[PDB]
Amino acid sequence: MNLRAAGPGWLFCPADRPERFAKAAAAADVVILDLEDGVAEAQKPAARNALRDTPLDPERTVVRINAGGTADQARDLEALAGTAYTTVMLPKAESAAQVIELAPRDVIALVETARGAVCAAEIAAADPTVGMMWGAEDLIATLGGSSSRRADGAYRDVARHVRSTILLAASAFGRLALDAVHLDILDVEGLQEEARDAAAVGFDVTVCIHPSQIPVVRKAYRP
Amino acid sequence: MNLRAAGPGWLFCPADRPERFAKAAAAADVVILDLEDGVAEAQKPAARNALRDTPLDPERTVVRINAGGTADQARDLEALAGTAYTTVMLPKAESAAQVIELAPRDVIALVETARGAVCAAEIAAADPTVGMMWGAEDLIATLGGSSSRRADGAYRDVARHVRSTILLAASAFGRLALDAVHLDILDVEGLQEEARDAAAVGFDVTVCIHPSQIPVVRKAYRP
Amino acid sequence: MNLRAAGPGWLFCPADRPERFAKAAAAADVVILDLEDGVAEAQKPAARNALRDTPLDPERTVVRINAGGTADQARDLEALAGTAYTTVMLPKAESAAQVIELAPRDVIALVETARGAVCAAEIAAADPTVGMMWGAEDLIATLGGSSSRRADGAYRDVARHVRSTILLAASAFGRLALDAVHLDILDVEGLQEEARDAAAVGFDVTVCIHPSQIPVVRKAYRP
Ligand SMILES: O=C([O-])CC(=O)C(=O)O
Ligand SMILES: O=C([O-])CC(=O)C(=O)O
Ligand SMILES: O=C([O-])CC(=O)C(=O)O
Ligand SMILES: [Mg+2]
Ligand SMILES: [Mg+2]
Ligand SMILES: [Mg+2]
Repeated sequence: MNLRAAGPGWLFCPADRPERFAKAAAAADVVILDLEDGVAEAQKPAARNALRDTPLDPERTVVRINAGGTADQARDLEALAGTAYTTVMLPKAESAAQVIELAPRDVIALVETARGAVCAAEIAAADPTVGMMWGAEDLIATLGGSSSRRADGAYRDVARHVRSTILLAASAFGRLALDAVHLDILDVEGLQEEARDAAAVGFDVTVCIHPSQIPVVRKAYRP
Repeated sequence: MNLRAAGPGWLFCPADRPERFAKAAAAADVVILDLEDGVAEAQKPAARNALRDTPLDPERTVVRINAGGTADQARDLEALAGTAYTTVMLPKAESAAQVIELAPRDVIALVETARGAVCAAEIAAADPTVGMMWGAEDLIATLGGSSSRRADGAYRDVARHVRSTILLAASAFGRLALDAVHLDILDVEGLQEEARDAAAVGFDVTVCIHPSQIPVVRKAYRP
Repeated sequence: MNLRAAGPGWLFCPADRPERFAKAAAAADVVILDLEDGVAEAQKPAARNALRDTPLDPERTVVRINAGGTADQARDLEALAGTAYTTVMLPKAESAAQVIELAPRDVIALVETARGAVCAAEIAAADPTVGMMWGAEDLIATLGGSSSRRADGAYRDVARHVRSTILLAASAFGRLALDAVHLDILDVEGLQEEARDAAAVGFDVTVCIHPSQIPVVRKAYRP
């Protein structure tokens, strides 16, 4: 695997919508096929079938599976066996052990809980790890909070603290660093500012949830 | 103990002023009877006697004892034996061991030194721990600094870093998270902003030093 | 050694320019003779000779050597043997072991990489350590970034996170804390603000790269 060779534009795409796969792969540098919150709890088995019969370039495609310890992740690995994918994205990554149990595939840990932020280095250190990502939304939620950004749009302090935390963790161990998804899709000004900053700080990628986000991300990382 | 069931409004009240106990308990969700810097070094033995003959609901009352390794903390535990209190707040909490030696009572660790911030997770992990709190004032002081806030009123960076640090530590281990006391009592605008933010970020409590602070705190955590 | 007794004004001075040594020592509280990036890769052997025949007060002088594991650091220690200097500054300090191998001399660790920030406490804990310093420029560079400050001049978040990280690390272990060099020499307003803040937060020193920077630093730490 050499996802570092790919551009900075990564895009999420629900695994239950195989019709969009082709467009997504063509629009992004890397496509993250989602089996998690991007697919209804009743559409998962469908998304798993589509993940099989509708193949995508394993060179530029990662599969986001479900959280460690769940039944859905178990079903995800079973469905992943019938594909040529080697890299998985683990949500709510909270320990090296959750990463290790995914060996021998490559794992991008998505830190989005307090325990994960606290064990960020341990997670980035694990052998299977090839990338570190963070998410503000589940972070604030699992914290018992209700807002990741303040009035002025800027992320709250805890989220900023974590962003810097996973950047250092990922870097300290030669892992790829992925910046958080800009949830307000129509807010391209905001995305541009975060992406520019992410480029300037060392992040290698900024994940997008909408194809319209890719060109702004690719431009912010231009130079 | 179930202090989580109590409201977000916690209030400090010097143990040498038993006359105010009743008013305090009635005004706050939880009352922190203080045996530390809230009582003159010569009024401590008095505060200890008042802690005995003037009982308060052990369900909504915690006792802040003195720092680990001191003679005063020793005298505090002895005086605490003659009461129905189970939860203590430990100032200058700098290690799991300082928490552990307070077993079998429940402990809320108050991180307010560099060593404590550095060992925040170790402290939150300890078995006796049921809550994590932070304080900017002793933090800057023990750091050799002289100001916790900058011109614009906002906390300096080191303090903000620590605030986020104890929030993640406390949360990662299912502990209660208490935000720092707003020292400028008449500045309700400032308190409102910090409390709102604390509510939004996951803090479960914002400690107050004055009864007039409680209603603003309770409102900020409204929704 | 008692560098804490010295003023807050520390100044870098290339070891290949022995003519300036005298002026530098007279202008600063402590002089950091540089054998690293402050001297051309071809002028190093010259700087090493000048470090020998042109002595400076070992009480107020530290020598910045080259990174652990390099040939240049090896040549630096050999040249350092013929001098009365006891304290060295280690760039790209990334572990306790890199510090330990410099025993028995005193070491000021300069954290300026992700691994170093991640192991900040381990480094500050090492026996040889007497000081902790940080640098934004190599930090962003080694991170794969390209800018340590944002449009408004303020340091980017990752750099601010690290600054606070080495302050707590150094303090938690009774080490001296040195704030980052203000690269824009003619920007005295900016330096004044950072130095004032550093004074207020607990930093004991603010390193300068130009003699004109010392008086502003000394004034910011006045009170
Ligand atoms: O589902 C999404 O689109 C994004 C998501 O879960 C996350 O960032 O954690
Ligand atoms: O004494 C007080 O009122 C508050 C205090 O010590 C602290 O926050 O650490
Ligand atoms: O060379 C200089 O002048 C400053 C430097 O390397 C650093 O701060 O790391
Ligand atoms: Mg998520
Ligand atoms: Mg205190
Ligand atoms: Mg450098």
